[PDB]
Parts: sequence; C-alpha cells; structure tokens
Amino acid sequence: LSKLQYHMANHPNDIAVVVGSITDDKRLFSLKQLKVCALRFTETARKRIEDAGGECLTFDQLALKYPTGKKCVLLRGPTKARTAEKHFGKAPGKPKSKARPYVRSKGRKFEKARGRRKSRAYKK
Amino acid sequence: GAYKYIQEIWKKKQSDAMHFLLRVRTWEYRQLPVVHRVSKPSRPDKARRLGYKAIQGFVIYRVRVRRGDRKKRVKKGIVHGKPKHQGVHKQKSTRNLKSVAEGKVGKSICGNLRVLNSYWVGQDAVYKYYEVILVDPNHNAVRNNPKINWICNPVHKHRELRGLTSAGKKYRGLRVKGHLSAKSRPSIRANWKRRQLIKLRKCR
Amino acid sequence: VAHNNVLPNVHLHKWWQHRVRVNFSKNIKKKKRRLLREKRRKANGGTPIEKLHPIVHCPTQRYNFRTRLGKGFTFEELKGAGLTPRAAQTIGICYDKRRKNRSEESLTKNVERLLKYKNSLVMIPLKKNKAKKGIGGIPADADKNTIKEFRNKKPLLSIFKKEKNTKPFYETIEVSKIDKEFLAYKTLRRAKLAERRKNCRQQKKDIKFKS
Amino acid sequence: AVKLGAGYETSAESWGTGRAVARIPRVPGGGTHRAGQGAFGNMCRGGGMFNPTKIWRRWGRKVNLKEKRYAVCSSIAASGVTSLVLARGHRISHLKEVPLVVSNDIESLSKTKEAVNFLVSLGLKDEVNRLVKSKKIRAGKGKMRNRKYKIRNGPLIIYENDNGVKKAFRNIPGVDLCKVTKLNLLKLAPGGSIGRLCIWSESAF
Amino acid sequence: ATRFKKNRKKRGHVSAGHGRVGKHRKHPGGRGKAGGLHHMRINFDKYHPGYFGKVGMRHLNLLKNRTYCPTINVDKLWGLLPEEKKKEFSENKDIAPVIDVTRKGYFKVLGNGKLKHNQPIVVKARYFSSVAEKKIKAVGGQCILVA
Amino acid sequence: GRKSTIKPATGIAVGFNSGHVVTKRNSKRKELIKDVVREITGFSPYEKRIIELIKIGTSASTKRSLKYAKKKLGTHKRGKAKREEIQKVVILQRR
RNA sequence: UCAGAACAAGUAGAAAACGUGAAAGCGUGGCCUAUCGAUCCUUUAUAUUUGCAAAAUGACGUAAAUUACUUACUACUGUGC
RNA sequence: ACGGACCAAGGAGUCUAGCAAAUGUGCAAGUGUAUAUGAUUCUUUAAACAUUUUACGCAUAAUUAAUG
RNA sequence: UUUUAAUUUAUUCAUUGGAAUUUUUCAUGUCGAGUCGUGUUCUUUGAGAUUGGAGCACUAAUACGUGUGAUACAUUUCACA
RNA sequence: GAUGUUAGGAGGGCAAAUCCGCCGAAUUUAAGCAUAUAAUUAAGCGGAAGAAAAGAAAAUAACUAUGAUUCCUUUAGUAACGGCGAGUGAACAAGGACCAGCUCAAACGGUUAAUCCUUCGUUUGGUGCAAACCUUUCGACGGAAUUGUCGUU
Ligand SMILES: [Mg+2]
Ligand SMILES: [Mg+2]
Ligand SMILES: [Mg+2]
Ligand SMILES: [Mg+2]
Ligand SMILES: [Mg+2]
Ligand SMILES: [Mg+2]
Ligand SMILES: [Mg+2]
Ligand SMILES: [Mg+2]
Ligand SMILES: [Mg+2]
Ligand SMILES: [Mg+2]
Ligand SMILES: [Mg+2]
Ligand SMILES: [Mg+2]
Ligand SMILES: [Mg+2]
Ligand SMILES: [Mg+2]
Ligand SMILES: [Mg+2]
Ligand SMILES: [Mg+2]
Ligand SMILES: [Mg+2]
Ligand SMILES: [Mg+2]
Ligand SMILES: [Mg+2]
Ligand SMILES: [Mg+2]
Ligand SMILES: [Mg+2]
Ligand SMILES: [Mg+2]
Ligand SMILES: [Mg+2]
Repeated sequence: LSKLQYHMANHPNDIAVVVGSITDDKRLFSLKQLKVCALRFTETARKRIEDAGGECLTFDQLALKYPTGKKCVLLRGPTKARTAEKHFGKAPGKPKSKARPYVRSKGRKFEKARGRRKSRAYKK
Repeated sequence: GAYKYIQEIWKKKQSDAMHFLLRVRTWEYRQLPVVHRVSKPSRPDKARRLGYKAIQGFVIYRVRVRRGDRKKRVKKGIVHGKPKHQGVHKQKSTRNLKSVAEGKVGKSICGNLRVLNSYWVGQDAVYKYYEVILVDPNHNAVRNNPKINWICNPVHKHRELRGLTSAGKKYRGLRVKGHLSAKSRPSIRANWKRRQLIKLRKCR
Repeated sequence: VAHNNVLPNVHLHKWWQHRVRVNFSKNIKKKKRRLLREKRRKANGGTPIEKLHPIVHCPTQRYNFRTRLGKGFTFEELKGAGLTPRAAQTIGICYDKRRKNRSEESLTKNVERLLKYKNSLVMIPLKKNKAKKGIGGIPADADKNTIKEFRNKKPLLSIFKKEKNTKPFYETIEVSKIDKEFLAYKTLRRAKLAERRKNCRQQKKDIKFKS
Repeated sequence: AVKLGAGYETSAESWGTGRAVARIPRVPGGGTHRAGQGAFGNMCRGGGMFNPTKIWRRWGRKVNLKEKRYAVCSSIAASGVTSLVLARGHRISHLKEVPLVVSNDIESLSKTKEAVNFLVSLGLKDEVNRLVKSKKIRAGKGKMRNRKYKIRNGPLIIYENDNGVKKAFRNIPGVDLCKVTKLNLLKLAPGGSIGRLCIWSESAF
Repeated sequence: ATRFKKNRKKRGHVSAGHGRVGKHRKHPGGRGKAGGLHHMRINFDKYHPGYFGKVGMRHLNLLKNRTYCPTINVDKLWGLLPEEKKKEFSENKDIAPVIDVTRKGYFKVLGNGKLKHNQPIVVKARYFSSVAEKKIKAVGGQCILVA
Repeated sequence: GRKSTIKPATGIAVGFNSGHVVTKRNSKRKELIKDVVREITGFSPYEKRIIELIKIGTSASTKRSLKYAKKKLGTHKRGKAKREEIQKVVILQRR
C-alpha cells in the first residue's frame, strides 16, 4: 500500500491499476484518497482503503470504467526482491557475487570459513 | 546410638583396630565357599541402612567376586575385526563387582529368594566380598508386613538380573540425576529408541 | 552431491525403518481418551475430574512475562488460604512441598485464587445427611436441598483454567507528563559497563556480612 | 502394506556364473520343485514385489483450514445456483426455488415414508425414482471388498436440530443429512463436483 | 500422482531417460556428500564457499532463551495500534500513546524507518538501539525501560 | 547476572540487580561420638604422617603436608580441610 | 593459468611512514619471463577487540559516608585455555 | 561380437525423510491450529467441523568468534 | 448379567483410641562410607583439560557439611539441591 | 555349621512383539582406509509384566523464576562432537496428555516387644442347589525377635 501511495504521489484522481495482490503496510500512518484496481486486495488493505474514503475496483469494474484504460497507471510489485531471486545470478564462489548460498541455518558453524575469509584459504 | 557408633568405626577402616578386623574377616572368607549363607549380618547397622530387617524371611548371604578387568571372550587372544575393537585384557565390564556378586547369588543359588540389597564387607587383591540381603517372598512374615510386602510382587523377580538393585541403578547411571544423565533416564536403550523414533503423522 | 542444492543432512544412515511410528491411531486414540475421561467423571459423580493448579510465572528471560498453571500450591499459600496441606490434597487442590515464594504479590494472588476456589466449592458430607465441619482447612458440609440445587446448576470449570492476560499494551498519557531527558540506551550501556564492578562490590558486602 | 518379509524369507543365493543359468539367487537343497528356482527379485515367481508398499506412505493430506472453508463456501454457492445443480445431475426441472428452504417442521419428521412423501410433494419425485433405479452391482473386484452396490447421490438435507430428520431420511437411497454447524465438503460436492441439491430448514438457513 | 511422473512418459524408450552410453549406476559420484574437497571440490567452491573448516569461539552450553530478543523497527510501532485509535491520536496532539512492546512480544526496539513528525510516542521496552531512542526523542517521545 | 537481596531490582533488563519491580518476601553428642571413635581407632597412617609433618613446623613442611593430603584424598579443598583438622588436633594435643 | 574458482606470480594504484636525488622522479625486492602449497593442527606475533555461560580476582582505586549487606564514579582486572 | 529354440503369464526410476526450483491455490507482515482439547461427532466417521468466554515453526533484520 | 454413580433413613446410647490445625514452652536433633571424590586406565557420550559407567590405586567431609551451576585451576561469593 | 524322603513351602522349563540387564560384531559410509561410521545395532546369554522401565530432586534455571517420572508437539538438525571429513547430535525452557505421593535408616518410646509367624483351634455371619468362597475376634502351645520388631516423624 505504501508503495502504491508513493507512486500515486505525483498525479492524483487517476486510477492506479495493479495486476496482482495489494497488501497493507503498518508502516504507513496516513492513507490518501486512492482509487485502486487490483486482482486481489488483502482484507486489511481493503479496509484501509475504505477508511481513506477511497475506492477498491476489480478488473472487470476497471474495464467497464475505462475500456481504453484512460487515466490509468499500471504498477508492479518488486519482483527481484523475492527470496528465491537472492540465490540466483552468479553463484557464491564467483568473486563479487551477492547471492545467498543455500544453507541449513546461520552462524559460525555454517558456511563461514574456507573461502569466506582471507584467513581461511580464500574469500568469496 | 550404638548403630551410629559402629558406622563411625566403620568409616575409619584403615585405622588399626578396624583394619585388623577386616584382615581377619577376609581371611575367614577366603576359606568359606564362594557363596555361603551367613547366620547374621557381619555389618548389622549397614544391613539395616539398606533393606535388612529382623523378620523370619530375611536372609543374609556372603559372596566372593574376583577382582580385575574381564578378558574379552574369544578363541585365543585374537579379535577378528577392525583395530578399534582389537584390544582385550584392558576391557572393563559395565556392571559393578557388587552387581555381579548379587547376580550370581540371586540366580542359580537363590532363585526362590528375592535380592533386596547388598553391601561391601571386605576385600583382598584377589576377591571382593559382599554380604547380600535377600527376602523370601513366600514367607507370610513377609507377605503380611505392609512395609516390605512390595518385594512379594511378581514384578520383582530377579531384580538383580535387570540392574534394579542399588548396584544396577548405579551402573545404569540412574544414581546421578541431572544434566549429567540426560541420555539415560527411563532406560539408556529406551532413550536411544525414543530418539531414533521418526514420527510421521497420518495427516502429515 | 550436485547442482546448487542445500547440502544433504538427512540422518537416515541407521536402520531407521526398524523404528517408524505412523499415527493412524491419532484421532481414534484421542476419542478413546475422551471417553475414558467421561467415564472417570461419571464415576466421580458431581466432582470435577480436574485439580486446582496455582498460576505461576514462567522462568527464563523469554517467558517471564507469561503466566501459566504450575503444579502445586506451596505450604505458605495453603496457610494463607487457611488450609492444611493434607486437607487441600483430599479436596480439589494440588500442593507443592518443593515450590518456594520470593514474590509477595504472587503469593497474595495465589491465596486470593485459593479463597475464590473455596468460595465456589460446596462440600458433600462423608456420611450421608450428618452435616459436620471440616478439618483444619476444609469448609462446611451443607444440607441436602442446597446440594440438590447446586447439582441442578452447571458445574463450572472456569477456575481450573488459567486467567488470560490483563491486556494493556496501549494506554493514554499526557505530553506534559513525558520526560524529554532520559537517554535509555545510554543508561543501558552504562549499566552493562558497570556490571562486573557492581558484582564485585556485592560479593565484598556479602563477605563482610558473613563476619 | 505387503508384509515386511514377503518374498525374502528364503535363504536362496546365486550359484554364480559357471553353471549355465542366470545369476538370480536360487533356492538351495533338492527334492522340492522349489529347490533350484529363482528366489526373491521382482521378476521371480514367489519373489518380493518391486517397491513393496509400506504403512509409512503419506495417506492423509493436510489442507489449509482457510482453503477448506473457501471450498465449503464455493460448494454452498454452487448448491444455491440452479444451473450448477442441474449440471451436477440432479433432476431439478420441477422445482420452483433451488435454494430450497423448508419449514422447521421437517426436523421433527419421524417416518421415512413421510419424508419420501414430502420429497415427492416438493418435486423431487423424479429424483427419488432415479435414486431407486441406481442401486446396482459394481463392476470389478470391489464386489469382494465390501463395496458391492453403487448408488448415485441424491439430495442433501441440512438441519439446525435433530428432532427426527436423521432417522427419517436414513434408509432413502442417496439422501444425506448434515448439521449446519458441521458441514462436510465431501458431501456438499461429491466427487469434487459442484452443486449438490441441498434442502435447507429455515432455522438451518 | 504416479500417472504424471516422467518415468511413465519415458516407458517405451530403452534407457528410461538415464543415458545409453553413461548408464544409471548406483551411487556413481560416491555416497552422500562424498569427495567434498577431492573429486567434488569445484562444486563445493562454487555453490558452498565457506563450507569447510571451523571458525570462531565454541559455546558449550548455549541456551537460546537467554539471548532471545525479537526486534521491531520504529517504522512499525504506530502500526501496532488499531486504525481508529491511531486516527484519534493523530487528531489529539495533546495525548501520547504508551506502547508496551514487550506485551506485544518484542524484546528490542530498533530504528529502521520514519515516525510521524511531532506526534509523541511513549515506548516501553527492554532494549533500544541508540538510533531508535534518538528517533523517538526527536519526535518528543520517551523510552521507558522495562524488565 | 548477580542480584542483591536487600533493595528493589532496577527496572532494567541488564546489569547488576536488573529485573522486575516485584518486592521480595525473604552438636555435643556428635562431638562425644567423634571423641569415642578417636579413642578407639586412633589415626590412619597417612593422617599420622601429615600430623608429623605439621609438628615439624615450617612453612615448607606445611606445604609438603598439604601436597601429601591432596595426593591422598584428591581435590585441593578436601585436602586443605584435612590439613586444618590435623592442625587443630595438634593444637589440642599441645594444650 | 581459468570454472574466467583458488593458490601462485605479477600489473596499476591508493592511505601510511620513509629511502634516494638538486630536482622531476624512482623504489611494495632481484631487467623481464620459473624458483612453489588448501582445510585441520601446531607455533609465535598483533589488539583501549573479546569469551570461558550465576558471579567475582587490577582495587574496598578515587571521592564521599559511618561501622554498614552504605552512595556515587573510574578504557586499562588472576593463572590457564 | 554377445543375448535370443518357441509360447503364455510375471518382470524393472518406486516410496518416505528433508531441501529446490517450477507452477497451481489460499491467505498475506504474516502464515501454518502442532500436539491436544470441544462437540447434539460416531454404518461411512481412523473425517468432517470447531479452537478455549503472547504455544512453536518459518518469515518480519542484519551482522560479528565474540560481551554484543 | 457386569459395576457405579446419583437419589432414600437414619436414629439413639458406651467410651477406648487417634488426627489436623492452634497457643505457649524446649530441642536444635537426624539426614545412608571402600561411598562420594581424586589419579589413572578402558569404554560410552553431542560432553569438548573426560558425560556416564566400569577396573585398579588412593580414600573424604558432617549440614557453616558436599554435590550440581557444561574450560583445567587457585581464593571467595551466591543460587539450587 | 553340617545333616534329614522331617513339617510346610519356593526356584528350574516353555513363550517375546513391546520391555529390562548384560555381552557384543562385521558387511557398510567415508568414492581407498586405519580414527570415525554401521552401532552403544544383529546375533549370544540372562530376566519381567499387561505393560515393563522410569519416578518424588545431591533437578533446572539465573527468571517476576520453575518443581517426581513418562509420553507427545517443540527446542533442533540447534549447542556440541567429528582424519572439524563422511557423518553424528542432545538438554533447559514453552504448549500439552496425565497428574500422586510416599517409608525405611537415623532422632524419640524401657513403669518392660507395645511386634511378627507356624500349628491346633473356637463362633457370629453373608452368598451358592452343591463345590466352595467371603469376612468377623479370640485365645492357647510353640517359636522369631535385645546383633532391634512395632509405634512416633
Ligand atoms: Mg509373495
Ligand atoms: Mg475386470
Ligand atoms: Mg528417443
Ligand atoms: Mg543400458
Ligand atoms: Mg564413458
Ligand atoms: Mg559382454
Ligand atoms: Mg545362444
Ligand atoms: Mg531365455
Ligand atoms: Mg506381461
Ligand atoms: Mg512455490
Ligand atoms: Mg543424605
Ligand atoms: Mg563411540
Ligand atoms: Mg545450567
Ligand atoms: Mg526361566
Ligand atoms: Mg564391550
Ligand atoms: Mg569404504
Ligand atoms: Mg565404493
Ligand atoms: Mg539381540
Ligand atoms: Mg512373564
Ligand atoms: Mg514399575
Ligand atoms: Mg523431547
Ligand atoms: Mg529451525
Ligand atoms: Mg552414534
């Protein structure tokens, strides 16, 4: 929701459309008068929107309102912010790669020695 | 008071008079058969402290156990496996000599009796000598008495053979309650089994 | 091992198949247990199958805030209630010889609870009709009509369950009442720093006392 | 699950290579026709099966409570919708309203006959007839594992309180009963097919 | 279910998908983790850098409880109040909410994120990060140490 | 880690006396027996040796005695206790 | 070299501190291309960095205070590991 | 080069544990009601329903040998 | 049929014994030894200067004791037994 | 102390899935193998019960503290151990199931063993058609017991 709000911050009254789910954010204190079309609203998010005196539109509704999508703004969530994506790319072992190794837990005993510090053979 | 005094005396052990007595007693034992009934406890106070009571069905038995490690039973000294398991001669038994003593008497000698307890008595370099307190679970004197009667139950057959006498409790490592004993508490084997147990769930 | 998968840590190198318990019996077992409980209740006509446990605070820095039922009431609490341990045992209450009180407030709470329980309870005479007063702690034996009335009413199990948290976590407070000067982090860190020396001092004090 | 030692209770071992026979383990000794024969191994008469079935296979499947609830809701919705019900196979051509609501008097019916009559009156005569027809001997070995007859699934009567409904509908083929409080998705959507014909008491509703 | 298993799809091919020249033998690369640091060293290097060797201090008796301290950032502090109450608080600059962060099941307050300006917050907790405390104060709030 | 019995606990989670605000709520016969035992049994050889060492009188001698005790009984504390007892006995004898 | 992993050997720097020269400069070894070595373990250096799991040990140090389970405040706090 | 006289039946990537990505679905800063209880639940009922008129997991914060 | 709840009827007279609290005195009792423990050997343990056990050698203390409080040790606290 | 076909009794063997002691491997894994791993497993031997074993703190904790065992959910694949390789690997807390405590020894009681048992009995009951049981209190004649039974806590 916070992200949505941020996005909407420039142009008002136009309708943000999100082709996914919208979740609420406890980190936000205020919610502006938002008109949002989504595939899914989490209940709490929906409630928040309602409170804001806003509007929750489903995709069909949006279509009905704006068959050419006039005055609409497409928004996406952060895709590569997913935990899976953190393991991808260059594998940990290749220099300067920022990928999370698949490990059991965290702490000293777990993948923090040889090849992770100058002091144990090599680093990274 | 008398019993306290004798306890105190027995604490000394190495003090001349006590020592002499011990020497005498061990000498006497060396002569007597390996298992032999005794007329009366030679350590009455000690017997009392354990399970002994002055009742008809209570018997004291004296038993001699050889000291030292137990050579690992094999044809010739050779072991036929990995080096880690190859040693003999310096292999120790998991049971106490006391436990062994109680076992041997309780078994083929006194199958009818029930081992209640056992105490130390005396030793030499060859043998440790124990007096074992036993009870007849069929004697009415024992059957009636609400204190003791428990031993009359069938669950107490050959306690000595299941490590349920004090000595058994010791070597089973039940004596030391605490974090020192986490691994063995309902029973070592039982505990191990529990730990192994993978619980799947019909639902899963 | 191959590809980017987690390193295999499946402890199945022993004869594990020898010790697999599948709980096909779970629900049915539960049902059986329930039935047994019911039977027990029936046997103990009127009386509740559940025994009184005191509320107690959980150990460790992490469960400290929570309160749960402990087993047994402690002699002191029994005394406060105005009850003998044996008497308590005979009735609904669990007693704990080993438990000790270091919290006066806690003790008070426990005694209050005990009192409440006592108030709630009505005692059926040991021999019929013959109404006689209890021993040490046990209250009084009521008449027959009263007993009947009680029976007719539903036996509550509210006391045998632990009292849920008081709630707060949000309370209004005035802005003028706030203290703008209290570096809490600073205080913490200072405290941490000063620990060892404080401990030493305490030890010294103890030593002094011992003489 | 197949028994644990099935096919493997034998001491059979392979004769090795130089006897002009395959190297599968062979039953030892002589005199018997069994002696000399292939032992265990899935390909062998009297052998163990490939991966013998075991009790520790996952039988049950945990489903999100929420998911279950959702499913139930969906089923209910389907039941409400006439078309869906029709599709599901129930003979609903002669019923006015398909969210079927009936008076609390139903909860108190005491006689199967009476229940049947009521059903007929409602319009389910055809459905009842169909149900009657549809008790038939199952194709296959099911016949031998206590699944002799197959019967189609008729209406589902939902009630607030049992004052006879349970017993009065018991014995009518395909008719199922349920308390509003504990609705079963297995019953509301048999075979995972949406839109069972539900008859609701007003109280139940 | 078995019907949608690849083996069923490969059923009429000879090698069952496991290669004609290089067959499918039992445990080729070794058993379990096997030649980690020998024939499978490269894999270890590339996917599991710091696997081998031990680092740092032993800790013979841990007791994770002693060290348990669930964190919350200030950013999420005002969220901990219901919407209507929050609104009320916003309206009334005169009164500041106390928050028992421990009662909500958290042991440390950290300072990741903004707090609404001017609005004073009273924060009850066991631990605070300097920055979080500073943030709280800047907004006219107090931290009250609890135990 | 360490706490004090007197004084309420500072409402901090760490440091000395840290913790919650909750206010806290707070022979002859034997000797005779021992004497009797002594009369009966006397001492044990090691004990006698220790006594002798003590009698010898110097700091070095005392140290030696202590060492001997440690060797015999095991554990430093026990040995120390034994030594103390022996010293007491010696003193009594002197008196 | 290469997986564009490591080690190793280099190349370019940067922050110190210097050496040399009048100075620009040059110098992080040998004019360049070879002369070498993981985990674990051991060993010895480094450090206002730590721990040894309820605590303490420099130090009742510095102030106070009264006889004591007193109150503050100090980067420096045993052996061994 | 090896295997195959012929025919019929049987005859071989399976099942579980944990991890993974893929995709489906529900919910979503949460989520999963774990054991266990409760029921006007009891042919099916070993399931289905319900969850006490701050349990724990994983996730929401990382990092350091470490007091932190 | 099995038992086991509820409901029903107990009422009188005899005194031998016991019990729980509650006052106040007086008593500070007792509390398990070739046992714990240490050293050493072997085994076992996730137990790491040894987790338990065992063999052998040595061999204790009296509740101000002595045993835990997961790094050996000394001096001393404290907490729990 | 022997001894008795003395009077009255008991033990032995079979059966094991769970159960409790002992005793005790190796294949195997480590792509070899020797420590490890298999495994405190199989086999061996001995012993019980409807469950066994465990159990009423020489416990954990460091809290505002918990309070016998056992079992489940969990901690946790964690602390730790491990040619620190392969691998192995708990416990406290927390949520439950169930919840039960106790008696010897020692202290005390000598204006007295107040105890206990064998045998022979004696006379009210309750059932059952019988067979039988079930209880009731009362003494003898023996013994055991002062090297210590019973009461008291
Ligand atoms: Mg077969
Ligand atoms: Mg067919
Ligand atoms: Mg092909
Ligand atoms: Mg092939
Ligand atoms: Mg090839
Ligand atoms: Mg060939
Ligand atoms: Mg041929
Ligand atoms: Mg052929
Ligand atoms: Mg075929
Ligand atoms: Mg997925
Ligand atoms: Mg004791
Ligand atoms: Mg081992
Ligand atoms: Mg601890
Ligand atoms: Mg037998
Ligand atoms: Mg062995
Ligand atoms: Mg191998
Ligand atoms: Mg191989
Ligand atoms: Mg076996
Ligand atoms: Mg049996
Ligand atoms: Mg038992
Ligand atoms: Mg557990
Ligand atoms: Mg985890
Ligand atoms: Mg193992």
